[PDB]
Amino acid sequence: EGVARVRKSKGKYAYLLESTMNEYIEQRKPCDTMKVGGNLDSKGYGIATPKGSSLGTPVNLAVLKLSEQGVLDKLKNKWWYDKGECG
Amino acid sequence: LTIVGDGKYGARDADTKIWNGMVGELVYGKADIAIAPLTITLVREEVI
Amino acid sequence: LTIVGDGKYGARDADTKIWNGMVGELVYGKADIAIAPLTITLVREEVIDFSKPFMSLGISIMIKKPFLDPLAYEIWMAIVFAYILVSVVLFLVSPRSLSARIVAGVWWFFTLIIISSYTANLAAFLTVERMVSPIESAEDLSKQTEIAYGTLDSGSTKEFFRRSKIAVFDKMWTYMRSAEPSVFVRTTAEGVARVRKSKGKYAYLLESTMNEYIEQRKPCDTMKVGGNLDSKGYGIATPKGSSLGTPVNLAVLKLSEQGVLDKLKNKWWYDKGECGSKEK
Amino acid sequence: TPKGSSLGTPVNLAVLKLSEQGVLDKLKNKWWYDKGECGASALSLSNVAGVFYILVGGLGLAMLVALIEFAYK
Amino acid sequence: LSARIVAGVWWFFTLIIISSYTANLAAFLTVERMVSPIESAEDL
Amino acid sequence: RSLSARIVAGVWWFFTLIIISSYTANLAAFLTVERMVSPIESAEDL
Amino acid sequence: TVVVTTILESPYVMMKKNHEMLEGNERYEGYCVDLAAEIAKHCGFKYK
Ligand SMILES: CC(C)S(=O)(=O)NC[C@H](C)c1ccc(-c2ccc([C@@H](C)CNS(=O)(=O)C(C)C)cc2)cc1
Ligand SMILES: N[C@@H](Cn1cc(F)c(=O)[nH]c1=O)C(=O)O
Ligand SMILES: N[C@@H](Cn1cc(F)c(=O)[nH]c1=O)C(=O)O
Repeated sequence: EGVARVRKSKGKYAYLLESTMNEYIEQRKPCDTMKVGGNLDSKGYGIATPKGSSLGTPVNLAVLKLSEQGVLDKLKNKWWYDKGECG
Repeated sequence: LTIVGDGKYGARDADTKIWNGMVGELVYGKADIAIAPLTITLVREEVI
Repeated sequence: LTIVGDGKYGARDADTKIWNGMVGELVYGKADIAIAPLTITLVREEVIDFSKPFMSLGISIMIKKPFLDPLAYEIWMAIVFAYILVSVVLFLVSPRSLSARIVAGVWWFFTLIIISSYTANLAAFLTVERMVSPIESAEDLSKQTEIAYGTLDSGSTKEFFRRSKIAVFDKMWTYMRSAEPSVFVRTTAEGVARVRKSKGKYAYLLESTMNEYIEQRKPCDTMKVGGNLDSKGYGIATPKGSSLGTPVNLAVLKLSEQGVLDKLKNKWWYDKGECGSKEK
Repeated sequence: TPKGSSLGTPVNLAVLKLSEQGVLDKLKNKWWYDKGECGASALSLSNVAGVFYILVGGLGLAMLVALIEFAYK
Repeated sequence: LSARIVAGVWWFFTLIIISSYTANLAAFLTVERMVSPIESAEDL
Repeated sequence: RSLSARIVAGVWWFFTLIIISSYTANLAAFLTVERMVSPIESAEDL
Repeated sequence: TVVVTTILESPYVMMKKNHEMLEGNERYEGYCVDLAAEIAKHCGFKYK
């Protein structure tokens, strides 16, 4: 809805959103949107478990395992810049 | 895999003090884990 | 505040399986907490607890930084000798005679060619500098020879290459282990000094943070090139089961959200920086 | 394969199977251009000399046209 | 005045020519490269 | 050669100088661009 | 086992750097070695 508002306001509306979605839409049809400037802050997405879960620690270890194995980067490229239509 | 009921990420209303969204589903035991673009916050790290 | 005894970050010797460095000091109870540029790894996370990371980075590549130029120095001379040689032939001819007239025609075509060449080549030269790069991508750097490249003796960069099962990084590790003379250095300063003193024959692989820092420091002769090889972050480490772990973690993300961490980063990196302005 | 081999036809089928699955191309790239160590303004100092030849030569012709010009009398 | 209009047209002509030479030479010095003569097998 | 006519020759000279310089520069840029590989040619890009 | 004959032409079949510390078909690497493995896969035979 925000991006649609950007496209239909013809420059009269700017949308503040996480860099990820911005970078994604920048690569998507009809490639009429753009990410401008740097970022306002720097944070990250994480997998959340109910505190005291028997699943917490192995999931965490799994996440950083996947990060070091290049899995996360490969997936990022898969869904962002491989399916990207203007890249 | 299940889609969060109210389609929200999560926050606490400062009146009801109830968590909504995926965080809400985690805290209140409606789901076992959340795998989504969930941004890490202070208040969320406090409850999950 | 105490400086780690052996000046190491931490790893297990593959024989003794003893932890050294700051992680070692934590595990064996010589220190209560570690606050340093400590990269979060799987194996480190297995023996200590990492707070949410307070700074993001990635392994990256550092290299040594790299009006009469369009026209060769020999030709500027040749232009002068041709100048006096034409003025001397014209001097030998002395409205005007037709032969003397054709001299001006050939000389005109000559200087036309010269100035056109200067303009074209200068156009390339100006277009080229923004466009030009010795090596942009990591794989390309790996492919290049005679430009040796290396990492620190201990740490995540070296271990990243040792563990990496991904093609290019595997090839690079296979190269580094056999490289002679040794391409590994004992301090970051040593690596950067090696970059500066190899005159482009040595590239240094180091975390983006140190790279970005040195890029801003005197004599500003080093440069970060390409993107990053991976993406990870530094975290504050506590001995697992510490009474300080959760409040320290909460404090770290508290500082991150209040803009404190960004503020400190700018304070020590780009405020004390002595020079990131690239102009195409 | 030795002709009449029990291995001939399945090996052949396997070869074209691998070709269609992109395996052969991938292997070619793996051993040729992946392990490849060479993959791929200043000034031109020599070229201008080529113009100098036409310059000096023309000057020589001019010199001649000058001499014959002063030689008509 | 005929000679003048001729000189004008020829001037525009040589202007275009040298401009084209300069531009194309600029493109040629900015991009591509030549190393080998590309000798034909029969030539070899 | 009136002075006004002289300043006319000067300004017009600067004008045509700018014009031929711009034509040369832009034509050079266009030719440099053509040397760069087309986006269409790549399959992924297509 | 099926005896495969090949030739030491780089980079089709090459001696591994540590071939001295290795034995059997682990001594060799190259295009034709990997190709031999794939052919063995799709034909279902062991090879030497
Ligand atoms: C070891 C790896 C799992 S990792 O480094 O932790 N994650 C890998 C992945 C590529 C990655 C890498 C780095 C970061 C990251 C992002 C932001 C920060 C700082 C700016 C703030 N940290 S924070 O957790 O987002 C904040 C809310 C406190 C620090 C690190 C997030 C994710
Ligand atoms: N990811 C956020 C929610 N969220 C989602 C968006 F698409 C966005 O642009 N901004 C945002 O805060 C969260 O975790 O609450
Ligand atoms: N920070 C690393 C050690 N470390 C330090 C560096 F300056 C570097 O360039 N590479 C590296 O692995 C760790 O935590 O082990």
